[PDB]
Amino acid sequence: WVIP
Amino acid sequence: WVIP
Amino acid sequence: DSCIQFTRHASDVLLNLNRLRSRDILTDVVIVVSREQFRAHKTVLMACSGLFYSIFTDQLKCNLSVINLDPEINPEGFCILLDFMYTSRLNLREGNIMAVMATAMYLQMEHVVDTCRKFIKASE
Amino acid sequence: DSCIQFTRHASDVLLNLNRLRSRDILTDVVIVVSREQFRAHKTVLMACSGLFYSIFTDQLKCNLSVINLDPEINPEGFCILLDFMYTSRLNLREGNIMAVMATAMYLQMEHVVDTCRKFIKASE
Ligand SMILES: O=C1Cc2cc(Nc3nc(Cl)ncc3F)ccc2N1
Ligand SMILES: O=C1Cc2cc(Nc3nc(Cl)ncc3F)ccc2N1
Ligand SMILES: [Cl-]
Ligand SMILES: [Cl-]
Repeated sequence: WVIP
Repeated sequence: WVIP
Repeated sequence: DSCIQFTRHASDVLLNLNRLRSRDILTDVVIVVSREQFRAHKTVLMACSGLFYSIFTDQLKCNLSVINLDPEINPEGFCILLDFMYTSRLNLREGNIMAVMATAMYLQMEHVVDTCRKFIKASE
Repeated sequence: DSCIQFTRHASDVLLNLNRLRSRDILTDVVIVVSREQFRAHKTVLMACSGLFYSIFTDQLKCNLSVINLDPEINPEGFCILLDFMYTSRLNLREGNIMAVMATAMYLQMEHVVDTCRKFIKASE
């Protein structure tokens, strides 16, 4: 999961 | 396009 | 094999499937979550959810155009997860995390259940 | 927005759509390319091809279960492109590049047409  |  | 691969292909496909959903093109099922209705593509739901995969591989249920979810399921939680299925982005907030996690457990979306568990653990 | 994003989601969705295709699950169209038949999902074809997008958004053609392509289309070229749609990988070889490029122009798959043009230019 990432900060888009 | 890339070499997978 | 000796194939070449287009890096952005899968993301571009998903973006186009979400554009079809937006425009109600070739949607073939309505998911009912108490008073709310959500239109979607059976194939996208099956590709994202262990529960929908089991439903639409069943010889009788594969033919249904309406699926009613358990009354305990929160429509906002379902909406957030449906948007995630079509976009890869999860709108996880302090005010919705418990409903989202409960919905993802029911829908059998293991990666979502994993990030919810981690965000909950961090707040404790 | 304040969303989080699961990097591998789009690739995992496409992998699952290809598994449904393999297992002939919820395929809803047969594409005929002379003597050969290919089963697929209309939504995946529309998401990848400008030609299929135009076909399945047409009020009459959207309801067809069989689509016949132009007799000049090569079945192997079509097969290679169908595999690309479901996997992001293109099996481009000296022996098939002209058929693949001609098929991608007909199907309106601009990124494939682009890589074929580049590989052809490099050989000249
Ligand atoms: O957490 C999850 C997400 C998820 C999706 C699927 N989907 C499919 N699985 C296979 Cl093997 N082939 C085709 C499919 F559409 C099954 C189980 C699960 N569990
Ligand atoms: O080279 C290409 C690939 C391609 C795909 C599509 N697909 C869709 N386009 C839109 Cl805007 N919304 C939903 C779709 F399924 C249209 C044109 C083109 N041309
Ligand atoms: Cl997931
Ligand atoms: Cl393309």
